[PDB]
Amino acid sequence: MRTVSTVAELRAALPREGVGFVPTMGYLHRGHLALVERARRENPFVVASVFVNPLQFGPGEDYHRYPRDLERDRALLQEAGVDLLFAPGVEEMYPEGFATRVQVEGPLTALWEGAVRPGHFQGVATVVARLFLLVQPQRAYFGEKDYQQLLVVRRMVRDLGFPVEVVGVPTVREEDGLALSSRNVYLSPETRKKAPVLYRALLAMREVAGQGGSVAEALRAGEEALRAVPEFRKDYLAIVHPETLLPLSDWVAGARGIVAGRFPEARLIDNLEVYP
Amino acid sequence: MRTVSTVAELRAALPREGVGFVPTMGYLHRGHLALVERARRENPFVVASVFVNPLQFGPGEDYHRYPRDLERDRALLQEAGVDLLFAPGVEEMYPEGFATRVQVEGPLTALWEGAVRPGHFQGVATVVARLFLLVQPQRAYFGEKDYQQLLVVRRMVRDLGFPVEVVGVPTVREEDGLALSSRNVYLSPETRKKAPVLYRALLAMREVAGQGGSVAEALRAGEEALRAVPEFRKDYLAIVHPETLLPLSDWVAGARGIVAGRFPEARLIDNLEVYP
Ligand SMILES: [Cl-]
Ligand SMILES: [Cl-]
Ligand SMILES: [Cl-]
Repeated sequence: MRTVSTVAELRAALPREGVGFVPTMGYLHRGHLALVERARRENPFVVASVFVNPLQFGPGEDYHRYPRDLERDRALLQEAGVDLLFAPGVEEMYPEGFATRVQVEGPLTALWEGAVRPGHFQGVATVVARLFLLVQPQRAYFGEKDYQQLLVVRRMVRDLGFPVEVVGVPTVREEDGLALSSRNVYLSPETRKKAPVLYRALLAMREVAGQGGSVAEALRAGEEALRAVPEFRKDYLAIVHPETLLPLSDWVAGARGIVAGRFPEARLIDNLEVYP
Repeated sequence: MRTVSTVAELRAALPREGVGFVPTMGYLHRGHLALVERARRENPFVVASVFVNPLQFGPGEDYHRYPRDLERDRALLQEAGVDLLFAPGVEEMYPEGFATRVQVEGPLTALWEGAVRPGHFQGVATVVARLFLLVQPQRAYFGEKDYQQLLVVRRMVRDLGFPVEVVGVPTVREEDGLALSSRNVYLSPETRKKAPVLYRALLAMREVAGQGGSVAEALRAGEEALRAVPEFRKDYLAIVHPETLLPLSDWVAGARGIVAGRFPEARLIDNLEVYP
C-alpha cells in the first residue's frame, strides 16, 4: 500500500476508474475494516483517507484531543489490502486562502445532530465534497452509525450531481451491543460498562414495534431503558422517517430509532431500523 | 449539434475526455462566441449551456425580465460548431428537494458586486459547481467582463479541487467601447449614448498609470470621467489587486480597474487591467 500526504501525489497515483473510497478521521477499528472490506469486494482499487477535519468540530468539542495514531492506521489498512492511503496535514487540505464551504440546508441538517452541533454538517459536507473531487471515486463508503451524516452526504451528492455511489454499511458492534467508534477510547472502564444503554434502548423500541406496539409505546420503552443509567444525559430519543428524519406518528417501513446523549467524558450516538 | 434539456440525456451524450465547456444564461452575443470559438479550437468536444439561473438573481433584480430566445441561441451555437447544448429548465436543474449550496466566503465575495448584490455569488458558485459536476469538463470558459465572478470560480475550483482549468477570455467591445452584455438590450437609444462612460473612466485610469501617476491620481481621473455623466449612478470605482480584489495602496502588475453603476433601465459593470 502507498501512503501519500499531498494532493499532488494523490492525483498522480489515482486510477481513472474503478475507485472505491473510504473517508475516515483515523484511529481505526473493526468498523472501518468492515467499510474497507466492502469497498474491496466491489472495486478494483481502494482508497482510504485519514484526516481529522477541524471544520466539523465546534469550539468546545474535542478537536485537540481526538485520538491520533497514523502508524497504527497504516499497518492496519495495509493488512486490509488498501491500495492507497491519503493522510494529509491540515495545511495541505486547507491551504492559505481556502474560503469555500458546501452545506446542505433545511430540516435534514437542522434537526437532531444539527441542533446539538451547529456548524458540524457544513464541515462534513465541505470536506467530503473536496475529498470526492480529489479522489474521483465511483463508490464511497460510510457507516450507518452516523445515519444523519449518511443522509446529508447523499443529499449533497444528489443535489450537486457527484457521480458517486454513496454506500451505507451496517454498524459493527461490541458483543454487548456498543457501536464501535474511535471516540469510545474516551470512556472510563466504569462508563464503558454503562455505554451499552444506547443500543439497549434502541432494541427495546424495536422489540415493541415487532410485538405490534405503537410508535408511542415504542418510545416509552426506549425512554425507560435509558433511565436505568442516569449518568447518560440524553440529547434526544426518537423514531423518525428514514429519509426526512421527521418524528413519526405512525409506523413506516424503514422507521429509524435514533438516540444521542453524553456521559461526562464522551458523547455517543446510535441508531437502528425499528420497523418492520 | 445535439440539444438536450435533461440531466440523463446530457450524461449519455458526453464523452469522457477532451471536453471544453462554455456556461451562459442565453441570449448570446458576439462575446459568447468568442468563448465558444476559444473552446472549439482547444478541445475536441465542446459543450455549451444555456440557463437563466434563478439562484444568482436577488431582491429587486431582473429575473423575469432577463432576455430569452432559445431558438436564436441554438442556431447560433450550431453554426459555431458546438457539439452539445444543455438547456435545462429550472425544475431539471433544481428538482424538488434541492437543498445544497456552495459559497466562496471572505473579501472576494463581500466586496464590490458582492456588496451590491448579496446572495449573488452563492447562486453562481452553486450553479457552476453543479454544471462542472454534470459536464465534467477539462476546461471551462468565462468572459473577463465579469472579472469578480471569474476569480470566484477560480477560488472555488482551487479550494474544492475541481479538476477543471478555468479560462478567462478578454472582453469584446463595441466601437464606442461598451463591453458587450446580454443586458445592454435594456438600454434606450439615449442612455446607450452615455453607456460608454464606464470604459471611458477605466481608460482614463489606465492612462494616468501609464504616465507614471499614483493609484490615487488614477482614481481621480476615473472619478472625473463618471462625474460628467450624472445619469450613471455609481456603485463603485476602484483599482484593485488582480487576485484578491482588495483596494491597492500601490501599483502591482495586473492592477485591475473596476466600475459598476446603474442607469434607470439597467445596471452596468466593466473592468480593465490598468497596470502596467
Ligand atoms: Cl465529528
Ligand atoms: Cl468512528
Ligand atoms: Cl446575474
